[PDB]
Amino acid sequence: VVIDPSGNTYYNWLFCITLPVMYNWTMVIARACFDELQSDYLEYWLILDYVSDIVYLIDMFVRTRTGYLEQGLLVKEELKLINKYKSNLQFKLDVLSLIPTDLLYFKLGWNYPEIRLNRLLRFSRMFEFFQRTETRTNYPNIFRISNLVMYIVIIIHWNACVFYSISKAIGFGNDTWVYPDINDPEFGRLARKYVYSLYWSTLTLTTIGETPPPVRDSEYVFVVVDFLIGVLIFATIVGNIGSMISNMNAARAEFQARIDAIKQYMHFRNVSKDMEKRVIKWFDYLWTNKKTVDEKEVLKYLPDKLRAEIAINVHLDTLKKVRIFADCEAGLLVELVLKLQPQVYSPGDYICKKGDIGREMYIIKEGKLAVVADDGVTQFVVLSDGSYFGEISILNIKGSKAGNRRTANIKSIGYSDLFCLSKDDLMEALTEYPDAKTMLEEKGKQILMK
Amino acid sequence: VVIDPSGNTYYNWLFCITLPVMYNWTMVIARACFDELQSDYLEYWLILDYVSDIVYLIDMFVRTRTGYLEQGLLVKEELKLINKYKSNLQFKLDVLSLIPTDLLYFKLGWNYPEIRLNRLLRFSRMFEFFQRTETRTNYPNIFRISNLVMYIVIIIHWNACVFYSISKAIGFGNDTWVYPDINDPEFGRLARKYVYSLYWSTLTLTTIGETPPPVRDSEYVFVVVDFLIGVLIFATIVGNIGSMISNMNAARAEFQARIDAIKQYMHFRNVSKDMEKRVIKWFDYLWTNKKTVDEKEVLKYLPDKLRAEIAINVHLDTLKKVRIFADCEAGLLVELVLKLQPQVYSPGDYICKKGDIGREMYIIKEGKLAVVADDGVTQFVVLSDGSYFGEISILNIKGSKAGNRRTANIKSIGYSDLFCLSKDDLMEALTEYPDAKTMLEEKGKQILMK
Amino acid sequence: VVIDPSGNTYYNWLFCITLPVMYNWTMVIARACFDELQSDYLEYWLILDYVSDIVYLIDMFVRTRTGYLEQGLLVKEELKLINKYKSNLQFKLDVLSLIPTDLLYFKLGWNYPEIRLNRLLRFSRMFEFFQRTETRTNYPNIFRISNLVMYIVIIIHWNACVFYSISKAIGFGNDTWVYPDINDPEFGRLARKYVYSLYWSTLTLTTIGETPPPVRDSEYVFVVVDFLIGVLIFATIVGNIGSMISNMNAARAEFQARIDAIKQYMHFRNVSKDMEKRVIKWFDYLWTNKKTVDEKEVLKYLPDKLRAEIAINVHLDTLKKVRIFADCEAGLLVELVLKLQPQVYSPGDYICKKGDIGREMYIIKEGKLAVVADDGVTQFVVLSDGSYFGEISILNIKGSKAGNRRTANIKSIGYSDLFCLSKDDLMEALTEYPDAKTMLEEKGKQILMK
Amino acid sequence: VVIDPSGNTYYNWLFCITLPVMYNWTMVIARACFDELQSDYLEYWLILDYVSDIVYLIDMFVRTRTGYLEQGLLVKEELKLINKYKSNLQFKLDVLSLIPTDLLYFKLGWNYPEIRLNRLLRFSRMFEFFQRTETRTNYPNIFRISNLVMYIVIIIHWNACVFYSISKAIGFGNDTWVYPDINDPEFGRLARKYVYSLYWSTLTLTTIGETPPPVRDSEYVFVVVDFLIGVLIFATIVGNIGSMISNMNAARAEFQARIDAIKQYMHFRNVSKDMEKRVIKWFDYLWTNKKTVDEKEVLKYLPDKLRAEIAINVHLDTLKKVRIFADCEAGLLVELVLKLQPQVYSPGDYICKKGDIGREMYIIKEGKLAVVADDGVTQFVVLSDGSYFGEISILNIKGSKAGNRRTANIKSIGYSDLFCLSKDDLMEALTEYPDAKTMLEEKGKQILMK
Ligand SMILES: CC(C)CCC[C@@H](C)[C@H]1CC[C@H]2[C@@H]3CC=C4C[C@@H](O)CC[C@]4(C)[C@H]3CC[C@]12C
Ligand SMILES: [K+]
Ligand SMILES: [K+]
Ligand SMILES: [K+]
Repeated sequence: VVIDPSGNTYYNWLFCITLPVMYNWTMVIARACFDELQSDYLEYWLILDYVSDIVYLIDMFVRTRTGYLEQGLLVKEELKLINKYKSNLQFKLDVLSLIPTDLLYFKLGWNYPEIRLNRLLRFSRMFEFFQRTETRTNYPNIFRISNLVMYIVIIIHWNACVFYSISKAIGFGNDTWVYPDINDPEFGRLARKYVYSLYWSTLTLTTIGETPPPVRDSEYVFVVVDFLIGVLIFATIVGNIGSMISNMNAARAEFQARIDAIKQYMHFRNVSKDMEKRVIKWFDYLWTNKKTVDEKEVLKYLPDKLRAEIAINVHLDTLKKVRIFADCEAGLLVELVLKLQPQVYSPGDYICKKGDIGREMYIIKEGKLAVVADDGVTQFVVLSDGSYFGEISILNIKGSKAGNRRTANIKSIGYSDLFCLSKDDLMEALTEYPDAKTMLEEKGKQILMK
Repeated sequence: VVIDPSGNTYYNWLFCITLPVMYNWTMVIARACFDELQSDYLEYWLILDYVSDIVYLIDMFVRTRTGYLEQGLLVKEELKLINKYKSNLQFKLDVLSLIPTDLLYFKLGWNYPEIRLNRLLRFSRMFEFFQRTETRTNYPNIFRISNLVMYIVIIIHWNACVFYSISKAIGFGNDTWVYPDINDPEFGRLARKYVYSLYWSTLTLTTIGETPPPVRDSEYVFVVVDFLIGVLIFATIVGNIGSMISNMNAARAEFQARIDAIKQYMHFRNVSKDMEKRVIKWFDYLWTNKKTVDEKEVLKYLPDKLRAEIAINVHLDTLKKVRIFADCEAGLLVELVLKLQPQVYSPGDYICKKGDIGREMYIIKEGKLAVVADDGVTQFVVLSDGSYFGEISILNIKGSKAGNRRTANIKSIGYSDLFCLSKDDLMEALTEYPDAKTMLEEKGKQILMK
Repeated sequence: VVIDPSGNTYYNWLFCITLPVMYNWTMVIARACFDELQSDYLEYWLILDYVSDIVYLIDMFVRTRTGYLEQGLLVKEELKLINKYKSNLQFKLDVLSLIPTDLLYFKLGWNYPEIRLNRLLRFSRMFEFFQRTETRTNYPNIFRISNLVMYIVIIIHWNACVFYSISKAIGFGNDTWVYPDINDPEFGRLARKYVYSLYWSTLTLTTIGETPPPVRDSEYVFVVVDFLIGVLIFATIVGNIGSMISNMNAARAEFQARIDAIKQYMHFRNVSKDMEKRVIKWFDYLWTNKKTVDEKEVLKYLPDKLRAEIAINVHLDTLKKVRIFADCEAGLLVELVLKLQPQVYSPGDYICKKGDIGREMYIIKEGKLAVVADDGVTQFVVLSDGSYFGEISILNIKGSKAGNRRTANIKSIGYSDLFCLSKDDLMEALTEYPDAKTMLEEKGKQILMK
Repeated sequence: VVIDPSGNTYYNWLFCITLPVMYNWTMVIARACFDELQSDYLEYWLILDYVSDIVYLIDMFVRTRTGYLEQGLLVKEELKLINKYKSNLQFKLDVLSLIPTDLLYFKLGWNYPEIRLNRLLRFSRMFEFFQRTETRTNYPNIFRISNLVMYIVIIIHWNACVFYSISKAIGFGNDTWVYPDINDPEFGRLARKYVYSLYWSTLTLTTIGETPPPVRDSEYVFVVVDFLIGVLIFATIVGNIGSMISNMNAARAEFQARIDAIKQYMHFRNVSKDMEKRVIKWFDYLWTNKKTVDEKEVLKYLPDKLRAEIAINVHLDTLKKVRIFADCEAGLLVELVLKLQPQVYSPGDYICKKGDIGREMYIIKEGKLAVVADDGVTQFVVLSDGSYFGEISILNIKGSKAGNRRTANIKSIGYSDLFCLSKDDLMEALTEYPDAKTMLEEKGKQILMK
């Protein structure tokens, strides 16, 4: 049995192992620096530390059971999985993180949880869980902000622990900069110790600076270094949030850039204000209805097989419904589906006029066309989605009375979204299906002579 | 009767409903936290709250009357509109926002406007009005900054209300951090209460921090959380403004990148300093005159129908004015208009020399050409906009005495902006208009034999 | 006589008129707010104000003499220039800025230079000078930073003047927030007044906040508004500098993105480490020698005429030096120059091997090729820049003994930078020059039969 | 002997010369401003200054020995190298930086190391070492952050030195703003002097501002200027880090933009949820396995020679293994290798079905294909990497019984990564190898008639 590293079980385990990694990264330093926190809840700390070590062991076992992909297949041989694990640097990191340093609790004493700092070497699982969540969630930016806030709170917490440890080393209350005397009823309280240390660290790492100024040299050095770290942290927060904001409205920026370029062209080329407003309305329609992306330039990112599967799933039924293509083989229908070109029209747009060159066949997807008269108001027929026209105009039919010309005025009652099959496209598709070509042309001949 | 959600009436209603949504989002919390604000203007608050509730009801009715687009047409059947509304989550939000919680004024008392916090669930209308304004205004960046400032002021106001409520819960003046005693003549005044709370909130959310430091633990916790919120707010302000600044000068950045790439090529390829200055002057002209965008790569964003309409509206009159195309059918003229290629020239640029291969026909749009002699200074004719030349050089005329060669020196008197119709383009256009082809070639023959 | 708005005279005048616009924008408010500054140097202020008004008059005259571009030519008819000026909004702004408000000095007194605030309506000239400098200087980013600093200093100066005016209106020293008593020997000094106001404004607009806190309500309101303005100013500074930094290393970012994509391909496709290092060295060479931009994709931004002029100026001499093209007409040589394809090679790269298909002709630009033996170390000939080979392999010569195959091993002694003329390119170029084709092929025949 | 300016020796020397440049840039100002630092370690300062001057001399000699690239070859003539050095501005800068100003130690005294400020003119070597490291290291962003921190620490150090010099000029302790009296036991200590000056400079340049406010005017001016410098420094830090963060996740941003565009297309085109999940899984696979970049659009950045070398090194062995191409000449095999098109498939994807048009030949690279029956579960053969099929379907073999159709159902057992050689590609490749074409077709005939 092997875990697919792209499945849900692997992600759930990433969460499960991120829990003790976060617990260690937040609490080992907190118990190392705030001695009362370590010595007053030592029973809970023992339980939680050894549950975390058990979960680390289970993480190593899982990492022996996680199949990597070789020759496009998931490797599921225990020998190969264990070999790829042990050969990896992650195995060394996991072994180091699992090295029993709690045995120093007998020599050093119960006031040294620093020994469990090796548990921090499982950071890879936590970072991997975050990376996987970011590529998995429906809210990538909400999670991105949550992850940024988590990093910032952990850095501020670590810096608070460092401030309290520096105050302890210098001596609580020995000068006005360090944390005050812990023999005071108010500032000797563990909640106060941690919360004032966190307040100090937030003041310093967010470059507010409303803390008692340093007294001693080491304090000046540490406060300088910590102000610089805080400047870098603030710059990183701003950089991350600004990169996220850029990516959030990069689509709108690109769309508005296209709009502005076309406005510039139109105003420069003295396009009439009527057509200028028609173009502005068209782009408003595109943005409002989430059709700003070009179908061709969007499907180009897919592979040929997956793009063909998409095209089939979208077009094959309506293309079979066409009468000429009703009884042609499947490979030809796929070759034709791959050659449909989307043509979107506005309300009142004429798809065809009587006398236009008919070189293309149109299929209606999500639209309503009106066969109208020369006056352009009288609707003979209303062609809805799934319907089509011009299927004879794309056939080379020997002896055609009326050809190469549209005999109807096809108008868009609004936002028709047609899909077009040109004559050259049909010929290129038929170049490998000659019996299909002759059968199609004979069927069109039967249609005409009717 | 149905409202077009892309028209002016819908946008005006978005403003009308954004007014009470903003009123609620700003004033419900302010009256909940500053008790004197609620109890001293309770008559105005009742009037405004119930006008807001009436506008919320009208918003729900409007949302039953707002037509969505189906099959490219605006749905205007009351059954379908009401069904799409009630099925939407927005309907649930509107019902929750309209749930009468003012009835708690009888149980809780007049000092609990918190009950109207459900009115904040109409935020969707306000956000939609902002989104629509951004895509509608001539000043997207001015409105973007105004909207950012509005969000920031509302967040600072909410945080001021939270600070005052925390001071109230802890006790006004009980320590030096909370808002002072409200029994003081100066700090017991409602204007002072709100303005000092707003000052505190601005100091905290903008990471200035010149406030009295926390005394109690909860105050330390809240000040840490509020400093972190303020860091995130500042990072968001910077990210939004920097994204806006990037988008504002992204066109200039792209243009300067092209300029620098061409400068790099020229300096590397040892292009003569004369031509190097000619290229620099050309790009200065492009930028100064708002022609930096490539016409082809700009019109590629349009649909084929709208691009054809643009091309017609720009070129069809000058193309009809041509003598050979004077009496050819309209479909051919559109097919030709779609094949004109813009060619811009600099002052003194030769479009043609005597002996150059004449394979292209030129139409002058916004320019002045000079038919000059071999010396290149004597102007025979001055060809202005609308004029053309080379229309015979694009015809395959059987038995042509002088062909394939230009017989004139056509020079640009400056920034001519020609539109070119090549011979291959005319042939590809005529491939579907054979009688047009034979008539064009016979007309060119009559022109030559003249 | 008419000024070219793209020439040096117009830019020099932009500087000349920006001087009084900057003087007004900085000094009118300073004299309005700091009364001793206005009343102690009133003689210098009169001289400077009226020199500024004279320069504003000369600016209006210049703007009547500035030719706009119509039909690609510079309009230089005084009637048309004056009409385009007076019809413009800039003319209204200039008239308003020149409205004599100094006449109020008789009614209001010498302590009211606020009357000259209309002179600030010439801001367009200053902004235009900055916009022109940015597109003109060799140091766009240095000037960009200087312009940002100028804007920031002017905003801080204006805010300092506003702080001093608010202190004056409330009363100097009436509370601890306003500017102190100006009857003090130290704080009553004009240098102190301005420099402390500027210090206050810098503390507030840069969100440092180390100022005496507000006492009164209006002071709280103003300090809140000024902190928010300062947050927006800081965000704008960061946005501008970050946009500038992005544009500064966008070329390196794009290049490194290409490098990383190719590294990803190579590592994935298991490209041998030898070729992997060859590719890395090639990209290091490209970046180190400023050849990262693709010649084709760089020249595509030029117009056809200017791209042809570049190609001629780069290639025409070496292409004439070729023996087959020695006596062919100029249009054909230009058509061929436009078809040379750059081919860059690395040291030791073989351009041709004995037996390779010879379909292309090579011209050496900035390189050294070695005709070597089959062993590949013995150099028969060393082909330098300007030299060429393969000119027969691109000719269709009837009855060729040895054709379609390279008879030499051409090796690159390092970074050869060849330009290639394929056979298909020569045929496409000759399709319009048939006598050139027959003469070229007969010349190649004479070469072969020799 | 000449140093390659792109080799390891040149980079090592860049480090060696950056050491004394950094030493000068950090210590000359520190000794100039902190007089006890200069006068208490004067022996170490003499040793280090003259070691730095020796290294500057060696840098000038190295710069005479650094070969530039001319005609693609490394210039290694001492005359030309020395000429290009002395003609350069860098030679003038090096001479100025080496001008003996230590001779002023006899006139000015040992308390004036300012004389060595000319040594700062070697900044070019330091900046060049940084630029070279950035384009050389495996950790460009880590080094980028380190270099930013180095610049910031040097600016803060310089500003600390400036603050101490201003305090000295005004007088230590003369007011509450300057550095206090240096006759105090605590603040007269050199460690305290420097560390408090550095603390002051960090407070000021990071816009924290928790320093004693200015007393005198010059102090107000300097503090304003230094706050503005610090605002610019913070904006530059944020801009650099945000540009780095943008470039770090620009690949993920582009990939997610493609994903979102395809999601938009699919949801709009009503693609079935099955295929929608198939596309999402495909993109997850692409990102997880570092194959997000399109092979064609990635290799387009390479030159033709290097792209051909890559293609050969990747494909030539498997292409030779093909039976029809087993004994064809090498130029044809390279022409064919350059025409392989990557086709990646998903588990269960059918590469071919019985009856599909066989126009393409497939080679398996990193995959496993299964020849299956019409039911699609029974595997006849399992085709692994290196294997191929369809090599007859790409040959025009006179008199072929079964052609143009696939006779097998080829299925992907998962992530097959095939490389395709179409029939048109083979024909275009054979157009220059006619004997290869006839031999290939006769070999295919022998295969068929077998
Ligand atoms: C990094 C952040 C998010 C995690 C902070 C964890 C630690 C350091 C903090 C947060 C919760 C805090 C606890 C909150 C409440 C109490 C109860 C109090 O009567 C004694 C201390 C004690 C138990 C605190 C000790 C410090 C503490 C455990
Ligand atoms: K600050
Ligand atoms: K502060
Ligand atoms: K501050």
